[PDB]
Amino acid sequence: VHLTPEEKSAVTALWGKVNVDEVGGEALGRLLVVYPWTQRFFESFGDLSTPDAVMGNPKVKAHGKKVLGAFSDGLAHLDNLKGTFATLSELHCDKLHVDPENFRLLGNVLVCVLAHHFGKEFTPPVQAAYQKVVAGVANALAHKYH
Amino acid sequence: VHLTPEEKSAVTALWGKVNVDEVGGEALGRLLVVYPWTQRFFESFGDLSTPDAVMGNPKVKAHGKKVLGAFSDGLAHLDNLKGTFATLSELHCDKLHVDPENFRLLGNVLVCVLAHHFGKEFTPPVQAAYQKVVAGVANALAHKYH
Amino acid sequence: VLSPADKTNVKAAWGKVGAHAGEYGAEALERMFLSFPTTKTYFPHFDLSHGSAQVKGHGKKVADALTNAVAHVDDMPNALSALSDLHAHKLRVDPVNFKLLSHCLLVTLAAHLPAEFTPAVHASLDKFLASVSTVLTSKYR
Amino acid sequence: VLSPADKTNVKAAWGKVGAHAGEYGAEALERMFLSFPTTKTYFPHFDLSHGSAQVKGHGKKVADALTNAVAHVDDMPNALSALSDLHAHKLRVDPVNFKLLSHCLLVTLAAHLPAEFTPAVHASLDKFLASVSTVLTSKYR
Ligand code: HEM
Ligand code: HEM
Ligand code: HEM
Ligand code: HEM
Repeated sequence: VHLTPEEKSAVTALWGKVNVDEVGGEALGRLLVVYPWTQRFFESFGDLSTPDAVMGNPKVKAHGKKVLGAFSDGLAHLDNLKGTFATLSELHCDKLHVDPENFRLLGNVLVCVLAHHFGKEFTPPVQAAYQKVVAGVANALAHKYH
Repeated sequence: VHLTPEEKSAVTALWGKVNVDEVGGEALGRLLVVYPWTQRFFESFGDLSTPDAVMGNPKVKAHGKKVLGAFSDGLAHLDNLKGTFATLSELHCDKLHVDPENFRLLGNVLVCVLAHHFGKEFTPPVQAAYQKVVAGVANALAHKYH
Repeated sequence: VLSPADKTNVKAAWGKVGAHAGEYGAEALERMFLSFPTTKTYFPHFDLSHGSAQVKGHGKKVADALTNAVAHVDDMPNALSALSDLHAHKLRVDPVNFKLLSHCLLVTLAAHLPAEFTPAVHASLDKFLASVSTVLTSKYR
Repeated sequence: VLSPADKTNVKAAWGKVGAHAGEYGAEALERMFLSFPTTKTYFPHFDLSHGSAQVKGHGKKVADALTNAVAHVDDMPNALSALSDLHAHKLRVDPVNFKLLSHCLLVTLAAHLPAEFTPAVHASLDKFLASVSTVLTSKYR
């Protein structure tokens, strides 16, 4: 994850704007709605049976917020994504046994969510930069499998 | 790529037996036959139109042999798969732009080929060890994309 | 496989896209090429810069096929079978690249229709884009 | 989509597998579980050790469904549709795991039939295993 001054300019300018209150619950909800086998990991959480149930679940919007944290984290330490994510990688790999592919899918729904939210400002060059980052994180989370 | 003494015992015992003359051309041929979009990278090579053409191509059996080299290489340096594969990763990533997924697929056809060749000796514990390695290499080749 | 709901949703979202589907396709291609540089290798002849005329041109054609699929969603194999031979048979298109483009298509649609890009509809559009992709690679599989 | 050649090949390879398909299934499951530990999470109730009786038991059932598919290869959606609801609808099976098991099935078949595991047949078996997998996850897609 190397990022040019301009990519970094495109990522951090955008991310400051981001409603860290809601977007994190949008991403997670949409992940559980669009790719339903992931609900297997949140059967607790609760009423997940219809798209409306999922999006109005206190517990979905609360956790998604935790998840965006780890994401603002990585933005900080792009030079060192692995050390940053090492305890989470242990968690998702060894304790949960989440297939790494779903790290990708979350990355991509998060990018849809930033597209939905920012519209025209989420230009192709700004999407390209975010996919690099998203791939960076997914790769970091996955490390404990390697 | 960490490997236990027993996994390592299972990988190196097997690999000594391996007909490095032929297996490398079996893997590559089968990759081009089973997943035909990969032929796009070897349209030179020649008559690739039928499974028989592909398997009797001097150029397929010659290159596959190069490829098994890199593989015996990695077996040497499991502690350091990235440094070992760094110039090849540049090659396959930046020059060729091969999708990393096909690094996986090759890894897996190579494991089929070792199954075909060794039969009963390629027990589940020995396959498990080889998938670790195969994933190690694929991950190494892919690094220049990260 | 697509439910009766997903059909309604795809037609709803499509109609809304309207006479802009050409432009949307060009944009989704542009996103792909920038975000996933590996896809570029298949287009050695195009000029892939921003305002490229071959990218606009190709974006309409992509858009026109997806509209045929939608209008024929209950018979996509017949509708699209010619294009499957093209993609899965002549150009030898790595199937991973159908994922990347479906992704960029969704991003483009989310960038354009904030009212209609709801979760249920994002789910339907994913499914419909996965459907089309299963048919375009079927000669493979 | 499967050609007339692939059908012949699958039936050829299958017949050869014979009354050992039960055992082959148990072995392909055992390979999966060892090689891909992440798949284990779906079987919290089984004892996954080597000679497990629930693994043999389950290996026959996997083998029996694949035999139904083969005998009904021109109508796999109907044949398998019940099992699609099971897998794609109740147990919520991550679709990536269909790949891993198809892979282990091929390895098991290569380990057992060195005469009939030729390239053309490996190609057909891949396709047939990709076919079955598209139907088992279709509720998803
Ligand atoms: C793309 C990367 C993702 C990130 C950044 C990430 C981040 C996190 C964070 C912040 C936590 C909280 C850990 C803590 O409380 O200290 C967590 C927990 C969790 N994640 Fe993820 N995660 C990711 C993807 C996923 C996926 C794809 C799944 C599964 C479908 C998943 C399943 C879980 C579950 C079940 C927990 C709860 C663990 C517990 O409470 O014991 N995560 N993740
Ligand atoms: C799983 C890992 C793989 C390994 C170990 C590997 C190894 C190698 C090696 C040893 C070479 C020769 C480099 C040299 O001459 O110094 C090479 C070249 C090549 N590989 Fe791979 N490779 C891998 C996968 C693939 C895949 C999946 C494709 C594409 C479908 C591919 C396409 C090429 C091509 C076209 C060349 C020729 C480059 C040239 O001559 O200019 N390789 N690879
Ligand atoms: C959503 C699925 C896709 C649809 C709807 C689609 C549709 C089309 C159509 C409508 C054409 C023109 C057909 C003709 O005039 O004969 C075309 C050509 C082609 N497509 Fe696609 N395509 C898709 C995905 C892809 C992807 C994933 C790639 C690979 C990165 C690809 C590479 C090409 C190539 C190389 C050609 C010929 C372009 C040229 O050389 O002028 N397509 N596509
Ligand atoms: C080649 C595709 C597969 C076929 C042929 C298949 C077929 C079957 C069959 C025949 C049953 C028993 C059905 C019944 O008695 O109602 C079963 C159950 C099940 N399968 Fe599969 N399956 C496949 C792949 C998978 C994979 C990839 C996983 C996930 C790792 C999976 C997880 C399970 C689970 C959890 C159940 C219930 C087991 C239990 O709790 O007792 N299956 N499968």
